[PDB]
Amino acid sequence: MLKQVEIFTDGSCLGNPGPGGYGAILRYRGREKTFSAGYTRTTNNRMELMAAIVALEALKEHCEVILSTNSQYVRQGITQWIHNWKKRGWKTADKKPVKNVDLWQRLDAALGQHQIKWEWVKGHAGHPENERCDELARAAAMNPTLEDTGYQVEV
Repeated sequence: MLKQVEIFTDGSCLGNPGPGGYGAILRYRGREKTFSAGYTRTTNNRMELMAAIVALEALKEHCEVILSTNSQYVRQGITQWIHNWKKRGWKTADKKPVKNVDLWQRLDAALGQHQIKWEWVKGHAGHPENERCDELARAAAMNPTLEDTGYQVEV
């Protein structure tokens, strides 16, 4: 029937750095594909971001997307930072790499292909799928397998 691809994300982690994971639910066409993996050393935000990438980077065709997340970080980066950063060569005021550059760029690469619509879940009063993610992500952290090579202590 074609339609609007529905994407759901969430990321979770024990500590910081600590082991963690992410949960993604994508409804491309009529199909539900779930993504989830856990990392050894990583952070909470890295995970939150990582979630929306893997999901977005799974679409080899320009779709009309809708992305629901409770990720304070993704929300802020996307509604207030991401622009201001490029227009400045992705670096802070002290000419240092913005934190999470691997990730924010890797994401923007994806972002700028499709026509995503942002759905920000507040008081948690955001969906039953938004929670499969919480669980999806919370377990993946319970037995991490991947490497969060990209994670840099300080910078």
